[PDB]
Amino acid sequence: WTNTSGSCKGRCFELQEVGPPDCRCDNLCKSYSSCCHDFDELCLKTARGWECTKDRCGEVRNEENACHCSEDCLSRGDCCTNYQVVCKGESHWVDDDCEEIRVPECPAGFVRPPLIIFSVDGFRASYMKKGSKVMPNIEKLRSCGTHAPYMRPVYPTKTFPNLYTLATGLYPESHGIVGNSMYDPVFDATFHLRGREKFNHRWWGGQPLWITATKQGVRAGTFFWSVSIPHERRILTILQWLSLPDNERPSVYAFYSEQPDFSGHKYGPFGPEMTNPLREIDKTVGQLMDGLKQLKLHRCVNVIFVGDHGMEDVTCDRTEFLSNYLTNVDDITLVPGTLGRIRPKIPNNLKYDPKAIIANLTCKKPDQHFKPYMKQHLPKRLHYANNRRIEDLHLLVERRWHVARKPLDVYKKPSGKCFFQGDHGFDNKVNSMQTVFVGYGPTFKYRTKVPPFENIELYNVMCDLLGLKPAPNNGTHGSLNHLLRTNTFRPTLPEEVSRPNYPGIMYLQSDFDLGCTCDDKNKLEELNKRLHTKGSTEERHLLYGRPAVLYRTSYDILYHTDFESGYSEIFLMPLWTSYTISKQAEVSSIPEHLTNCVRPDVRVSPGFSQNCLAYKNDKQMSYGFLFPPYLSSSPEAKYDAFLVTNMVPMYPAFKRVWTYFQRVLVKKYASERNGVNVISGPIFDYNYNGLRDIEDEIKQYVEGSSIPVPTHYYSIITSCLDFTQPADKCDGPLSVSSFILPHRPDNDESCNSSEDESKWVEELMKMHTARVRDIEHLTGLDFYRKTSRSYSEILTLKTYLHTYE
Ligand SMILES: *[C@@H]1O[C@H](CO)[C@@H](O[C@@H]2O[C@H](CO)[C@@H](O[C@@H]3O[C@H](CO[C@H]4O[C@H](CO)[C@@H](O)[C@H](O[C@H]5O[C@H](CO)[C@@H](O)[C@H](O)[C@@H]5O[C@H]5O[C@H](CO)[C@@H](O)[C@H](O)[C@@H]5O)[C@@H]4O)[C@@H](O)[C@H](O)[C@@H]3O)[C@H](O)[C@H]2NC(C)=O)[C@H](O)[C@H]1NC(C)=O
Ligand SMILES: C[C@H](NC(=O)CCc1nc2cccnc2n1Cc1ccc(OC(F)(F)F)cc1)c1ccc(Cl)cc1
Ligand SMILES: *[C@@H]1O[C@H](CO)[C@@H](O)[C@H](O)[C@H]1NC(C)=O
Ligand SMILES: [Ca+2]
Ligand SMILES: [K+]
Ligand code: NA
Ligand SMILES: [Zn+2]
Repeated sequence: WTNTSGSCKGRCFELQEVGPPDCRCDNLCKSYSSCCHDFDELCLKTARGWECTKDRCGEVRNEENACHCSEDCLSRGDCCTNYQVVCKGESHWVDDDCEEIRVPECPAGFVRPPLIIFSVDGFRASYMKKGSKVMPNIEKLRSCGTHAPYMRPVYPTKTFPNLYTLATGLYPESHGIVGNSMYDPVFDATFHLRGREKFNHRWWGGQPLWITATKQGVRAGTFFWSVSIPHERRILTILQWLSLPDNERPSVYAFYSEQPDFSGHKYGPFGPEMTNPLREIDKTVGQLMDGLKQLKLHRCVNVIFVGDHGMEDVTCDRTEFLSNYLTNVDDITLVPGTLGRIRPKIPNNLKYDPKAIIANLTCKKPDQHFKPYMKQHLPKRLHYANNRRIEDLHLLVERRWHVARKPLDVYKKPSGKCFFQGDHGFDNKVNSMQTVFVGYGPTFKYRTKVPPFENIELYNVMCDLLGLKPAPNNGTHGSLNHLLRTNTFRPTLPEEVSRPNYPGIMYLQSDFDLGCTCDDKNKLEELNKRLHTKGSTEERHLLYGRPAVLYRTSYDILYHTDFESGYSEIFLMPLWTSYTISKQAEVSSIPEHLTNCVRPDVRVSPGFSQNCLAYKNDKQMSYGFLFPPYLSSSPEAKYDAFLVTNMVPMYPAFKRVWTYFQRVLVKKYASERNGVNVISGPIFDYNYNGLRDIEDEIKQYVEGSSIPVPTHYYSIITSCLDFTQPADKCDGPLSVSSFILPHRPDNDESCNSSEDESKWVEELMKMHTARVRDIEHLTGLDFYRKTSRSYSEILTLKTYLHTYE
């Protein structure tokens, strides 16, 4: 029970926690119907709108007015944002020339520059191209401050997942807001954007910025705003909070608009009708900046302008129906649209067979506009599996399309058309899904463009801007130091945990009974007294230092003419294998006498080696090599590529992809990039958590052996950003692309796999692009430790994703 009979007079949008028995007058009281009786009539004052006019100047100080143009208002804190322009001859902020802000210029009493986040919903990156012509305030912020060409959202590219990611630095699988809708089988309950369930704290994991702030004694304004509070009132309320006394004023503030998402749904992202809503958002930015100017705060506050996701052309004419593939759509529930999630209509139904469902959904039409995945097979870059609220069966939908359960779910109007022309939610590397980031203020750089970056990285930066220590999150702290003039974070290299051994020859060829045969021999090699010493191997093949191993284990560094490896005695295969291929390198075949050749490695004991007998007994599993024999520098050097310590388990289906990569693509990359350095190796993630497995977690081994089966294989391909220098003699910034390829028994993912590999393997690889950082989590390795670049530059490099968009 609250006593509603109280008043909000001289209390509207107050901040304090007010508790029941007292009625409320804050941001969210409406949501709870717990407002004082006069809130609506008093705090939503709408009369005369939100701008002064020439005739209102001087103004008899009336209290029905939405905002004031009285002689005193700069005193009574209540001015319309344009009061000074219209009534005292000052200029709008946007008409003043950009001036660098080298240090905060703050009134007395301000101890740190405030942070104001201006978040916009569905603001696609390319809307910035509609520039000063339509959005001059925003264009001033963008060109005078620090901007990226775009910011990558998280998957699903919907609003709830993405705002909560912005707030927490976490992937949706970690913070728990994995869609705008979800079902939690432990709560036996469903979360929706509409209604009351969302207000329950049980859904919301992680630690969002306003809590991180509060726990560290830094006051936060409310980030949530009832839908009935108009945009202009949100701005005026921010401005009023900034005028509070020193012991009450917050340091962090957020504004949110539902636009231009709503117009984008209705008209599409390129509809001519999109102009007016963009103009309105710009107007609102200008109200803020004018209000900051009236307060003498426009050279004191750090302003972030950010979006949650983009928008794509999508109409009802472009819908696939599961009823065209499945015999009983009535027994399943589908979360539909720009993604699919399927579960039995009755939870834990024994009749539910996801294998038969996946089979009926797989490559049934030549232009099929979605693709089914078990969630553990989704591209790793999506980080969309490790949560009980994510259904096992997922549909990745093609851009511009929807998936629905059956035709009755689409409502084509008399028109022949639907009401909507725009949607989002698609794969986050899709271009139309990208959004915006601009930072302006004393802490941000002046007239600086920065590379595109992922929204998971912002939380650390907002923390930096506020003097806070971030809660553990998925950002890479220091990757965005290059956005800031100061308050940078000094990151420190993680400590290597296991140090390598450097074994020489400990064994005779006669010590080994691995069941392996090699029907040829390089007799010249046994006369090489320096065989397999470091020599120039490291200089040539390990260009940025050995990866540090950050977990406890036993491994060996192995040197060869063409490659270097870090060989695990625990997993019986390399953790990594590193080599450099010149622009002019020649590709060669595997001679007939060597096709089935595997050689024991006299540096590593029989007992730490694979055996060929296991592979001969595994009816499903074959093997491949991490350094490819195809790229051997000489016939002589080719024999090292057949070492048992270079061998890894591979399904025949995977070998189709891997041979094509090794024999064709690596050289292609070396031609185009003027040499490449490649690091390749295995990944084990049987529990799909994005993190390196411990041994207990590994669930498949080559029959009758302790040889573990990787869930994926990675490769990291580095060269000089300036391609006029060769990979091995690079003086400047680096260029990287990486992959985490799924290690599967079939190519059912690739609809065109019955064809030659030049028709499908590359399309597969582009889908499974990855960040170096993603591989680091999955392997417990740390790359690029010895370079001529700064550590902050390297962290940026490690968070880059090559998108092929
Ligand atoms: C992205 O960044 C995050 C944050 O660092 C990493 O996630 C962390 O991973 C570690 C290692 O697995 C986990 O540590 C374990 O913590 C538990 C105790 O966990 C409880 O307490 C912590 C701290 O107060 C809390 O954060 C946890 O939150 C989880 O559980 C909540 C339900 O209680 C839920 O609301 C919340 O959304 C979150 O669930 C997620 O994590 C759990 C596993 O904890 C997972 O099952 C689930 O599906 C979600 O993904 C929890 O109450 C100890 O007992 C263990 O020994 C171990 O220390 C952290 O808990 C986990 N933290 C969070 C917030 O997720 C990711 O690994 C990183 N991803 C990548 C790919 O780098
Ligand atoms: C209807 C009302 N909507 C709002 O408050 C709009 C702001 C908002 N919607 C969010 C949805 C999921 C997570 N957070 C949401 N927020 C707060 C918010 C979170 C992040 C944010 O961006 C950033 F972090 F400042 F960069 C800006 C605002 C609402 C009320 C209760 C709940 Cl549980 C969710 C939304
Ligand atoms: C798969 O499709 C076939 C018809 O092609 C059908 O007999 C079977 O019922 C379908 N199974 C499911 C689970 O939809
Ligand atoms: Ca794992
Ligand atoms: K076999
Ligand atoms: Na196929
Ligand atoms: Zn939307």
